[PDB]
Amino acid sequence: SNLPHEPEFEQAYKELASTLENSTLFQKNPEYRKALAVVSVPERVIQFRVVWEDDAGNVQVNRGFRVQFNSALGPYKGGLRFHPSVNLSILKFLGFEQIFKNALTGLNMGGGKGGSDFDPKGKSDNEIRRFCVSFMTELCKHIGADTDVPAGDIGVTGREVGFLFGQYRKIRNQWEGVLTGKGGSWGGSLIRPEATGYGVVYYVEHMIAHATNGQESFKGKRVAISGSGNVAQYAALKVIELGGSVVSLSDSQGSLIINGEGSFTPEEIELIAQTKVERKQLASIVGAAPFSDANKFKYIAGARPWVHVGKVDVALPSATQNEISGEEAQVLINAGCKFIAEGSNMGCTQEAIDTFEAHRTANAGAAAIWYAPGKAANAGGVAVSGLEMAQNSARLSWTSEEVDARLKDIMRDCFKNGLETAQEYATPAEGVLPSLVTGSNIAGFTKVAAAMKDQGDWW
Amino acid sequence: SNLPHEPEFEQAYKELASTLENSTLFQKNPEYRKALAVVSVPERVIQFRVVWEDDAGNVQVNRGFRVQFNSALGPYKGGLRFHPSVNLSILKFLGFEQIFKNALTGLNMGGGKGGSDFDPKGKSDNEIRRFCVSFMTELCKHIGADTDVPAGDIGVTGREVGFLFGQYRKIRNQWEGVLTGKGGSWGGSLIRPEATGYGVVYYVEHMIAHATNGQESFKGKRVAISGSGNVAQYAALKVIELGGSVVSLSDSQGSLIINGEGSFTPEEIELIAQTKVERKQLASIVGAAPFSDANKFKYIAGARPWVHVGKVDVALPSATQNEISGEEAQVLINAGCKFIAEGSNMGCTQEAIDTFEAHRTANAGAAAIWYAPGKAANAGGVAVSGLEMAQNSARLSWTSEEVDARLKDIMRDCFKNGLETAQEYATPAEGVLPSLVTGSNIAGFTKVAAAMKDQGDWW
Amino acid sequence: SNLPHEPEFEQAYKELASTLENSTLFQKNPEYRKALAVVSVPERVIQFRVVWEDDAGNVQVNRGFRVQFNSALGPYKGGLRFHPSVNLSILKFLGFEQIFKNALTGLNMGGGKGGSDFDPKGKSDNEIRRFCVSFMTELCKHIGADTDVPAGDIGVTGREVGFLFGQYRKIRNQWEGVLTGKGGSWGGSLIRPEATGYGVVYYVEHMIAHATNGQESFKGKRVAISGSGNVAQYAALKVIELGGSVVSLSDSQGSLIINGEGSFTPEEIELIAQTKVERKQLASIVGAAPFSDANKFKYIAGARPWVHVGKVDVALPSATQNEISGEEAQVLINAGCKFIAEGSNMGCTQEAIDTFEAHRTANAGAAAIWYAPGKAANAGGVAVSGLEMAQNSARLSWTSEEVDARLKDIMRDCFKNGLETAQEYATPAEGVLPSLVTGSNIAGFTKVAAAMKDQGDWW
Ligand SMILES: NC(=O)c1ccc[n+]([C@@H]2O[C@H](COP(=O)([O-])OP(=O)(O)OC[C@H]3O[C@@H](n4cnc5c(N)ncnc54)[C@H](OP(=O)(O)O)[C@@H]3O)[C@@H](O)[C@H]2O)c1
Ligand SMILES: NC(=O)c1ccc[n+]([C@@H]2O[C@H](COP(=O)([O-])OP(=O)(O)OC[C@H]3O[C@@H](n4cnc5c(N)ncnc54)[C@H](OP(=O)(O)O)[C@@H]3O)[C@@H](O)[C@H]2O)c1
Ligand SMILES: NC(=O)c1ccc[n+]([C@@H]2O[C@H](COP(=O)([O-])OP(=O)(O)OC[C@H]3O[C@@H](n4cnc5c(N)ncnc54)[C@H](OP(=O)(O)O)[C@@H]3O)[C@@H](O)[C@H]2O)c1
Ligand SMILES: *OC(*)(*)(*)(=O)[C][C](*)C(*)(*)(=[N])[C@](*)([O])=O*
Ligand SMILES: *OC(*)(*)(*)(=O)[C][C](*)C(*)(*)(=[N])[C@](*)([O])=O*
Ligand SMILES: *OC(*)(*)(*)(=O)[C][C](*)C(*)(*)(=[N])[C@](*)([O])=O*
Repeated sequence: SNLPHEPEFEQAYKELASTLENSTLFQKNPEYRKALAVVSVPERVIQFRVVWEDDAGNVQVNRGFRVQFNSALGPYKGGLRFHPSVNLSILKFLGFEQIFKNALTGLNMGGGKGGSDFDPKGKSDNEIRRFCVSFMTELCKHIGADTDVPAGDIGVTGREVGFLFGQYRKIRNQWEGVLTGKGGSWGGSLIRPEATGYGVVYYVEHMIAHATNGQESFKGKRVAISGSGNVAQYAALKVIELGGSVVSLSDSQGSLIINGEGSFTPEEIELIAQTKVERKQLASIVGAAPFSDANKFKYIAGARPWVHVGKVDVALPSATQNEISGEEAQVLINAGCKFIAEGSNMGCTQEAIDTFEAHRTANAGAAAIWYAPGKAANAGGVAVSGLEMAQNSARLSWTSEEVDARLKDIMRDCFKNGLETAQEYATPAEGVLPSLVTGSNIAGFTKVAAAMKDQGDWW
Repeated sequence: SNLPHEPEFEQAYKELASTLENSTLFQKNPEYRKALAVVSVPERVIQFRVVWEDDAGNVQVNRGFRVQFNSALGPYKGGLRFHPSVNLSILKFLGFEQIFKNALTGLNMGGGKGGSDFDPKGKSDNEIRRFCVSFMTELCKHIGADTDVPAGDIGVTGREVGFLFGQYRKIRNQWEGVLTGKGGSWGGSLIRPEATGYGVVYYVEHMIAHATNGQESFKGKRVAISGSGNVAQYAALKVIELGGSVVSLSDSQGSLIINGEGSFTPEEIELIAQTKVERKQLASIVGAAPFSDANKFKYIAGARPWVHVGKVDVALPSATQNEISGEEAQVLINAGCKFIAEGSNMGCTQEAIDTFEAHRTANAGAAAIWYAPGKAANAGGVAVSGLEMAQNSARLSWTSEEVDARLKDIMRDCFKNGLETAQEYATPAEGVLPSLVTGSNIAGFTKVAAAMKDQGDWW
Repeated sequence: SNLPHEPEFEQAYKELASTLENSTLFQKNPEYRKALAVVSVPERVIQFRVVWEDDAGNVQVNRGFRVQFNSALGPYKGGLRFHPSVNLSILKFLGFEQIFKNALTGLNMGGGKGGSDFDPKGKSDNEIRRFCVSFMTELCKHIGADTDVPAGDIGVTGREVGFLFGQYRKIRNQWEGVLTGKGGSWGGSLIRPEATGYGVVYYVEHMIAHATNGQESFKGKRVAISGSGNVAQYAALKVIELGGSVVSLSDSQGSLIINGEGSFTPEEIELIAQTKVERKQLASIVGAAPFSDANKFKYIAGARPWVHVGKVDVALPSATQNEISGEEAQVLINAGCKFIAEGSNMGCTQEAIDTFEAHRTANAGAAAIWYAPGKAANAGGVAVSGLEMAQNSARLSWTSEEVDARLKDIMRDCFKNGLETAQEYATPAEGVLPSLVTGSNIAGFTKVAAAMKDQGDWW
């Protein structure tokens, strides 16, 4: 062996493995232990130097990656992250999670992830273009519409997807669904920008309906969100549409919180969206209207929103991994939070998860805080990417209503699958909510493990 | 020339050619003689050594084949056979037949067939895995989703399809519809397991309705089936569903016959299915319940079912080529059999066909035994494979009801095409049933010949 | 950034960088600092899961790697290591070193390295075969005669090269010089087995001639060697041929030392070679003749040879990285050792190198211990691999005398280049031997950096 330390990956692996062990899965199918050992080593990883030219004519060097984790269920599928933290450990945690998330969508998509330690912050659009051109010059050897289909993630938006697609088409001389999150006129899907955030909210609608026996909904609930990028923006918009209140957003430098009762409006979210297109911080817009209104908004530098929002009903971490600590989880519980779903991949620390799950086991019915893992709740994005692939393969574009209806059905089925799987393999005490994390993990893992066995990846 | 003796291929060719000559086709289009000469030489054949390792560590050698017969109408399409009889002659008869069968489906599929003289009987699942891995290591150079799309046949089930698909994906680094008969979670189609047997029964429903002017159906009819694999199992299930009685199944070692009035049940077929998954003989299950009940079941070693079932209304040979002799055909006629359709490819000997066709010409209307050739009646399997290809290209999965409805429409159109083509080119005496073998052959051949001419394969 | 800890790679990088800084190179060409930053990030790295079947039928999982570090001077070139220590850090140190080593040969070869954490010890030949088959099934996508040409290294012999070549030819359907160290009848080169060890000794012949003004040679010198594989065996044979005494060999479990005056003989080396073919330890042969003769041989469990050989004139570490500690370096100096050359890649710890170099600076002429780095002294192996590539591209085989003559010329030129480059850029005090490590590093680095600039890798 002599294996390197990969803490993020180890964290994701340990949480999956623990939930599988804490169930009857390996009593019924002890041979799945072998499947777990095999699935946890990626099929392929490509790492590559990316040399690019800055606006001053200087040579810059970054590291590029694509983790092609598992392809039993379909071609490798998952986003690209451009963030200075990026390394193999991080991309492996993401790619591993992606395998099981993709399994929960019901579409034929394997799991992968890639990106670079290139930091889009402080770069010109021209610099981003030159970087994407160099990056894809190498990546295009390894991907393709029936091989590996990337998309965005942190630091990769429609702008970067465009520069990447352009360079792929130029070298490969094929116009195909090699990327998703593409633009409307060049093979994009309606609802793809909305999909992840909408899906998180759709999934939580099912959680609320089940836990409260149809008595409550998002109508009148206070929802704390973190991040202010793609997932946070559209989760906020859907909450607002359903009559809920969005009481926080955040970024890497601080939190922007609603002061008292009230909500972000669609118009305010659009202004924040335009700020983030320009790669600027929330801190840069709080000096002018409307965000300078200290009666509506409180900007807190260096803080996450969880301890500053007061009473809340729903928390949707939608920024990055490990953004809810164990302490923060306890404060959310103390604030009356009954629903927590990950928009962000591995948004909760392990301490947070353990806190939420202990609370669920100790508190009957609607009194419990119910935790839904990202692989279930944030699967709407990759699901709609699958639909974008389907549209590109049909050579036709579907309506917003058609894509959105399918997204709703996928999120419903994903919730049902996790709920019913937990009821079957990790049956809770009477009156206790089944574990959506355990259920989702078992449901995704078994589907992958069985397909791997069929295909001779293990025996 | 100096051509080798290929008896099976020569048989299939001669029967097609004879039916074309015994019609007005070459009076109207004498240039189609040229088309016949060209179509009868395969576009490409690949043969290859397959070295594989047995459970004792010993080197084993088998022969692999893929016959890519014709691609005018679409990429090459047809199954893989693993049986110790396999050779080029056999695979050419099958691939030749496949061209015209595929033409009758209305889908864009060319004709091919392949396989190996590897005998799955007596092998471990591990040995089957190692064999499929070695086999596909070579075959993957020659096939692909827009080139050649294999599937199962005798000795190749979903298990083997899985091992084959896995190895293809590993080498080719593409996840695509390169095989059909795939598993549910990795690009399979609902109704594909059922398709061939269901389709045979659907086709015969049309034969019964036409011959009897709507007065009879499968309800209350006695149906003798041979084989006990994929085609026989599902043909039996559909018969049962329509209110018919299944009075025989068989395998390579003997026949299992219903003793008197009665039928196999769905539960019994499932037990036989599980036996065949384990690659065991019917002889191995007649020593225990329910098949040890000598009042319901008679096991006859070394026999085909035809002379042992007594009176029957419908015969569906569903095992292998040349499994109804001339003598057996006469006994079926003497037993009151009025409908005979091939589930198996070239199930009837030429003597049998001649006997059935002479009887049709000598006996008006419903008094005739009506013979339907495999290229018409068993086309449901490859049709649903085409639909599996369509689903994989759409990147979506259809419902059981959707696939089954399309299968029903395809079988109806295939019957109508053969019936109407025979009425046009080989017009029977008044009151005489048109020849479905002649009609089907002309309809499939002309479609292929005309497409070949358009594409410059002949002029 | 967020880069992982890669100690071996960092060690190799730091030693190169330090020698470049401790010279006039960056005074003359400060722009080469940019070249250093670019060259130190590999062009491409492929990592992949390797699933293989053991003799009991169980699924085994190992990790495979190919580091394609630099291709300015030619296609990527360097060995494969199968050892349980293997990871990316180790393969990056090796691949980095390979760039500059290959530059010193005068042949068009870029730098790479690969392998697996698969441990050949305790495996059957059948298990090694199945592993090599699985390994190359993936690796063959990334390599080729004009792309990347691997070879052996620790744990990869002609046996493994054969299984690897066979699988490549099977999938890729090309017979070409994709590997070196091939067998005599299937594209191997005479002198390739000998090349690394012979070359180390040839290089040291030049060191001795220069330091002693032609007065001494290997004739009558005592030479301590470590390892007992390919490099150690043939270095020992060449020493013996030149009239030197070989006074030690070793393996991972202990050292086999000559007791007093005397030498290993060719016959004894052949017996050790046959033992190592069988993957057995030196410990397993000391219980029988000739190695049980305690008057000729002392086996010391758990020891390296350096402190146990007494007085020695030349040390040739030929096993593995970091196998001469700082303390061991001082004992060799105290034992009269005047020449130390690395057969093994990064054989000396940094402490050892610093000790040897301090001694050289403090002691005039022949009184100094003279250290030659592996990139200079062990380059004969990869040089003869280049010649094997040349022979395969010519489609002809050269004589032993032709290959050996070219190897001698390459080792002479490599020595001259390092010596003269050190005299130019790191001029020693009068009477002090120039630094072969500094000279070799500058000569290899500048050639690569300049070719990279020409090709637009940096500007
Ligand atoms: N996009 C998708 O379809 C999709 C699908 C499923 C899951 N996800 C997950 O959802 C999360 C958000 O992704 P996104 O697509 O919304 O990305 P995005 O548009 O780049 O937004 C990321 C947001 O999170 C913040 N953030 C990122 N890294 C951070 C760090 N290390 N510390 C603190 N804050 C950080 C950003 O702050 P700054 O504004 O300061 O840069 C920004 O507000 C990620 O975990 C992602 O993997 C995304
Ligand atoms: N599967 C398809 O979709 C498809 C489509 C169209 C036509 N067909 C045709 O349908 C027939 C049956 O195929 P299948 O898919 O059902 O195969 P299968 O599942 O392997 O079953 C074949 C059955 O036929 C018996 N059999 C095979 N070779 C024989 C021989 N040489 N002598 C006596 N009995 C033999 C087998 O006996 P044992 O059990 O003793 O092995 C078994 O009961 C074949 O002619 C095939 O080409 C198949
Ligand atoms: N082969 C080439 O052409 C070539 C060219 C240039 C440089 N090199 C370098 O030369 C050195 C030897 O390679 P080789 O081709 O001779 O390999 P080899 O035939 O496998 O022999 C390696 C020898 O070193 C010992 N060894 C390996 N790893 C060890 C460890 N971690 N600790 C202690 N002892 C260890 C082995 O002991 P066991 O017998 O106990 O296994 C064996 O005696 C390596 O540094 C290699 O990279 C090789
Ligand atoms: O492929 C995709 O659409 C990726 C979506 C995403 N960034 C995720 O699931 O983490
Ligand atoms: O391609 C297929 O689905 C083949 C079906 C079959 N075995 C046949 O038509 O003979
Ligand atoms: O490519 C080769 O011949 C590699 C030789 C070697 N193992 C080295 O230089 O480390």
